[PDB]
Amino acid sequence: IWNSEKKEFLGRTGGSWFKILLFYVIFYGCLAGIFIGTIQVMLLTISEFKPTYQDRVAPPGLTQIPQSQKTEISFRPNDPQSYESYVVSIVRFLEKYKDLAQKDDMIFEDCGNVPSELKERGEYNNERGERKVCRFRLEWLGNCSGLNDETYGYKDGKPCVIIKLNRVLGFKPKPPKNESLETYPVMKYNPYVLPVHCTGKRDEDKEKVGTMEYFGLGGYPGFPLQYYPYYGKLLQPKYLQPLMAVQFTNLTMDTEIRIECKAYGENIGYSEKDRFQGRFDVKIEVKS
Amino acid sequence: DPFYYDYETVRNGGLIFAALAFIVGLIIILSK
Amino acid sequence: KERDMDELKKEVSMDDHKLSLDELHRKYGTDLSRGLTPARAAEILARDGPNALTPPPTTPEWVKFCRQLFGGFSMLLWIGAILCFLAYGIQAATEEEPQNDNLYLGVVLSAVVIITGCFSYYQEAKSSKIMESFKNMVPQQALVIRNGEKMSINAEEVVVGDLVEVKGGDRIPADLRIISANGCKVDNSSLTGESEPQTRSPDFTNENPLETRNIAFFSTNCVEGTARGIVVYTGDRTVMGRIATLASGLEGGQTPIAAEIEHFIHIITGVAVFLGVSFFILSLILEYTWLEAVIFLIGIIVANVPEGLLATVTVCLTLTAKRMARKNCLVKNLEAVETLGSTSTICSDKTGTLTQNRMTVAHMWSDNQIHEADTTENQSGVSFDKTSATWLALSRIAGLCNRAVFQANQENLPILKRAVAGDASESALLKCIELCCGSVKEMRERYTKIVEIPFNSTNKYQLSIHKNPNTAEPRHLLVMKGAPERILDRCSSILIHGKEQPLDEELKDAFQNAYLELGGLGERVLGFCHLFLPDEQFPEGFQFDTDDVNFPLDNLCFVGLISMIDPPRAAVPDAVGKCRSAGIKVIMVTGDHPITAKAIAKGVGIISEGNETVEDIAARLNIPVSQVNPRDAKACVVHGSDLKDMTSEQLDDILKYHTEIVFARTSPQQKLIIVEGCQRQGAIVAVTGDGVNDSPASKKADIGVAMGIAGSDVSKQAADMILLDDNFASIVTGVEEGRLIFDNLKKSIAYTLTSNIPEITPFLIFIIANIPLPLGTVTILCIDLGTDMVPAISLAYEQAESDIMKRQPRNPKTDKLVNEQLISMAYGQIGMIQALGGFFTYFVILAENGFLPIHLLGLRVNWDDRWINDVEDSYGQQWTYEQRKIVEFTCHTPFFVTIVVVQWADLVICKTRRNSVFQQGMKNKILIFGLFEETALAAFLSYCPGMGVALRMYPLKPTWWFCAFPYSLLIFVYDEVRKLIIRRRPGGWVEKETYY
Ligand SMILES: CC(C)CCC[C@@H](C)[C@H]1CC[C@H]2[C@@H]3CC=C4C[C@@H](O)CC[C@]4(C)[C@H]3CC[C@]12C
Ligand SMILES: C[C@]12CC[C@H](O)C[C@H]1CC[C@@H]1[C@@H]2CC[C@]2(C)[C@@H](c3ccc(=O)oc3)CC[C@]12O
Ligand SMILES: *[C@@H]1O[C@H](CO)[C@@H](O)[C@H](O)[C@H]1NC(C)=O
Ligand SMILES: [K+]
Ligand SMILES: [K+]
Ligand SMILES: [K+]
Ligand SMILES: [Mg+2]
Repeated sequence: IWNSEKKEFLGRTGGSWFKILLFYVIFYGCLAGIFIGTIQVMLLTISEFKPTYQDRVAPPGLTQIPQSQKTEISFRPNDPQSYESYVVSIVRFLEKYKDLAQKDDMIFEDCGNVPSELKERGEYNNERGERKVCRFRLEWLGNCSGLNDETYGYKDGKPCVIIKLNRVLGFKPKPPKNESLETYPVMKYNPYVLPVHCTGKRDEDKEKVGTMEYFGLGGYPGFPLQYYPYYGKLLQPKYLQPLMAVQFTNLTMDTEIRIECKAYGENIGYSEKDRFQGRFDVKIEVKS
Repeated sequence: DPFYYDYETVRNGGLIFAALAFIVGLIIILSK
Repeated sequence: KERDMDELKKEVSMDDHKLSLDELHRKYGTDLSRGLTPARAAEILARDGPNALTPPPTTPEWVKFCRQLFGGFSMLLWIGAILCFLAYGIQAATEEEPQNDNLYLGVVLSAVVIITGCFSYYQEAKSSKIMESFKNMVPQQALVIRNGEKMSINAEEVVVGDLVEVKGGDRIPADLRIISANGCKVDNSSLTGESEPQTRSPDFTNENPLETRNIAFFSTNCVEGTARGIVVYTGDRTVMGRIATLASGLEGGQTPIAAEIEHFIHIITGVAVFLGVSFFILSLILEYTWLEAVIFLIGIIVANVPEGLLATVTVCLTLTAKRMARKNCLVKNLEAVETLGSTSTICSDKTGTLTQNRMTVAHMWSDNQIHEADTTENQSGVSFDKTSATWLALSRIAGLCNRAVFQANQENLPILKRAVAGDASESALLKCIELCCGSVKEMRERYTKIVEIPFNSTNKYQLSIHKNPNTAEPRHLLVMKGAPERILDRCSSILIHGKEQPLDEELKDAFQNAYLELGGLGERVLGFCHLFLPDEQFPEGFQFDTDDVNFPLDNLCFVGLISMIDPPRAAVPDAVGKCRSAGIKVIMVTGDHPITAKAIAKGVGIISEGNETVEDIAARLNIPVSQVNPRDAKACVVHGSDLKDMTSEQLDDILKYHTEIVFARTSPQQKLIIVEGCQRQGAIVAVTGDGVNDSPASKKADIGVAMGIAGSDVSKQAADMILLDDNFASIVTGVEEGRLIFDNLKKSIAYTLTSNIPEITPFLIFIIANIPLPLGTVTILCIDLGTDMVPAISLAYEQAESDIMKRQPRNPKTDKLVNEQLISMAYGQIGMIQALGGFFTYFVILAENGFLPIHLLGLRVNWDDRWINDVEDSYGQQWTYEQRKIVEFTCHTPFFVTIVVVQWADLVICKTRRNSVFQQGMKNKILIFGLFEETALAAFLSYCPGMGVALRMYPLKPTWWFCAFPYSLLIFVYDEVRKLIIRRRPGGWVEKETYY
């Protein structure tokens, strides 16, 4: 106990403190001023419509409704508290998709009941008014979210997960060519839709046990081109991206079998570092 | 496509730069 | 109980030296002529210990490497490391990242301290290697007498109390009480500091055993003549042994740089724990649990410690020591490169330190006129008129009565620097005549020596008689020299300009006041005279013997005086000039006589012209010495006699009220007490010396400085610095270098501490604003350890911002290395500009990539989550984990590159603490290179292939490089106008607040 109070000074030396504190208030004031200045100019260098770089999202990711702790849905068919969190995540997910949720014919456009050619709306300018948004009805996923018609345990007996494609502005998905290299038992709709297929283990020996049924638009397992491109949160808020549900029906119950899901196309690619890029991974165990 | 950046010419540029800058620094600290 | 040991050892000695031979041989149980029996000798030799100094109590093993691994700074980094491993241990509470973060970091810290330790240990090892390389111990055998037969035996077989005979050239084996002597002069220079050879005689002379003439000392060389003595002291029991053992038993204090680094360390820890605690509380305050909050505390505290500053500092000091080692100044210790700069007082030994210790002829008196010889080493001075016949007669007489001869190996060597067997006075005379009058050998054999009388210790008259080479007169020529007053007693005639004369009291007292003028000049004076003999009475066949007297010893012809002294080393007066100019207090401390000491001190600049002791005032005033008020005298000469009787307060008054000071006739222990007396004042003290008498003082001093050749071994060992060339001017360079590196150290330190702000702030606001992390662990290391190093070391290549020898030594209490103003700069002002630049590039990159700053807050929660692969930016786009995380890591890279870009400016502006950058210029090449490389490597870390994998460092869109620029420019400008206002207004508020 020395410096704290001394003759003519507060710890350490306090006569002039007002000078130092004022100086730092002003100096820091001007620093903050400057910084915010530069940030402002930098924000005047930012387009109000499109991001100046999209390149890091280039290989879009494949994502799920019930995003789990680590890619894992483990639950009891009987226990209502077992499937609670997942089912809830589905309800809050597709709460946007409800038919009464998109009423307005001003901002909502009813497009095909069949996958159709890409919907190009002008340019990304504000020259055209706020863009219309293609409607997605829950019925397009049958037996999965089923509107109010079943499941409704939403898979309670046997598991189901909705595959969704990541939104990328201006992205126009190109399905594989009519010349397709080993794309698995997929329908003939390659011209109008981006496909998704699932397997037990990636390229290697699998403990593949299962039988799957997909629900897309029009009966094809995929995403219709008519919803793309996505025009951004400024131009198309209330935009509903495509969805396709994947229902695993027959499976071996008390064991964990692993799943890989893949979207195919020229506009789609995959990373070995990123398992959520261009593709998908889900570990599922239904125990009872 | 807008989704392609050329990171190869950038990489190459930064590397050529590194080379030049360094050997130039070597030139500096040896004044003969 | 080594305290009691050191208490008895700090005390000046006693002795039995005053005795009758009967009593000495009664107490020691010995025969005078016969010594003792070989049985008694092999018995005593086995009773206590062999005669030699116990080898050093030192010799620490190479495990002393561990020393370089702690210090105080390596301690800050060890503790930091420990904190890393702790926070990691705490982070094993869940599944966690630090495998790339906290463990990695901790390991790195430990690696920094280890490596640094290895480096500094290696260099100090280099120093000790060359020191031991300089060690040459040639065994020397003592000539003893046992059972009557003189036997030359190992000097380690010599015991207490047995007869020993020493000759000219023989080194004195043990401490001997002299029983008998013939013409025996011994060199006490190293041990007692007595410059001229002190003659040794069996008689009791002085009360003090050192200055008394019947005691011979261990390690002193008998210069000429023969003597015998009973060994009073053997081995460590000896004088130089008690001196050496006192030396080994001392402490070197704390080096001032150790203290500054410690201060700074309490500063850095102070701020680190302040921030870590305040933020521990704050982080707790919002959300985060005791666990995570603890992790934050540790993270911040540890982020606040500069791993690089230790390495860089070790290397700066090491560089300066590379210059020292180039200039033939070796520092045994790496922290001892600075101390000289902070030294406010230098205690200097006289003989063999300031002075060549080599007796040379100064002035002469011939034909009433006092002529000066050329006393310079390279003979660039003036030779007076040698044409006069009196100088011829004189040079004949001086050469003819010399027992000194040139040894076998000196021909090529310069007449001065070449070696001579004989006395010191006789060596100076021999060299003087071989120089000025032609070769002495011819003239020495031209006159054939018939009988000579070696100098009696009493009356000190030394004479010889030779025949006559002159073709005119075949008279017998008798030549004698001695004490001026006794050579005034025995004589009548005097020679002037080649013709005799009787002595009249006018010219007699002219010679007497001339003798008093040269003697009072500090040079001791030797009288010279001759008489031809009356060959009518003393025919050519007559044999005149030393049995009694065959010669008239009166009515001789006196010729002239020759005076002599040991000059300084050449660069000494200019050196002391510089040190007085720098504001260091120069103090002489010598065991020599005060009459010489005062003259020497006046000469080299220690006591300047125009300043008087009480004694000089009372001399001009014709009054008793106690009449003069002592406060009116700046300069003083303090007898060794008074010193013992003086107290602490008395020494403190003497040191306080006297500007130019000299202590003479002082024992080594009194030297150490002087040094401790200076150190009591609170002032850093340096001590420069030669022989073993300077062992305890140069040990105790905050820094010792020894002489590499003409200095003894124990006083090299006790010294923290050696001058291998023995050049005293190097001392000045020392105080120069020590003064420089300090400021340079500051600059360096400022630089690195300035990188701490923009490094730390990324993790601070990360916790606060909950944004995705702006700057990562690896990037931060890439800064501290990777880039900043070269610039930071380059800063040690800075030159002087102004003349540094014009300013007084620093105030160790006021002027500190890392001080409140420095931290006010690095953390307070500049560091902030760097952090801002960083968060700019952060926001630039992120906003340009789709996440606007507005939207960027609170994001980390969802952002650092691995399983949320739909993550909405400001555009409604979605990102998986690795996508956005890549953006985060390419947000780490340009923030790091930003740090580089701002460190440019910071580098240039830390270069100059006062002058503008357009004054000091850019002339530092290591600085320029530092910039070129620091950048080249930065662009290398970003743009190298496989860095994104290895370092999580990915390339930058070239635009990213140019975000950081305006901030750097601001830094340059700001610091430039600051160092402008400081120069234009040195009142001053900017100067009190900022200047560090
Ligand atoms: C003291 C200061 C001003 C030194 C000036 C050096 C500047 C002009 C140098 C240093 C680092 C350099 C950059 C290093 C990386 C490359 C990548 C290359 O593909 C595009 C240019 C770019 C981005 C360089 C532009 C020029 C650059 C910014
Ligand atoms: C791993 C880390 C844990 C706390 C929080 O989850 C944020 C994580 C990322 C950043 C990391 C911290 C850990 C401490 C740091 C290395 C620590 C640090 C930084 C630099 C340095 O030299 O020393 C310590 C401060 C922040 C730190 O870099
Ligand atoms: C849907 O479920 C019903 C009954 O639960 C079943 O009959 C029908 O086959 C299922 N269809 C699909 C496509 O899953
Ligand atoms: K640090
Ligand atoms: K010492
Ligand atoms: K630092
Ligand atoms: Mg000496």
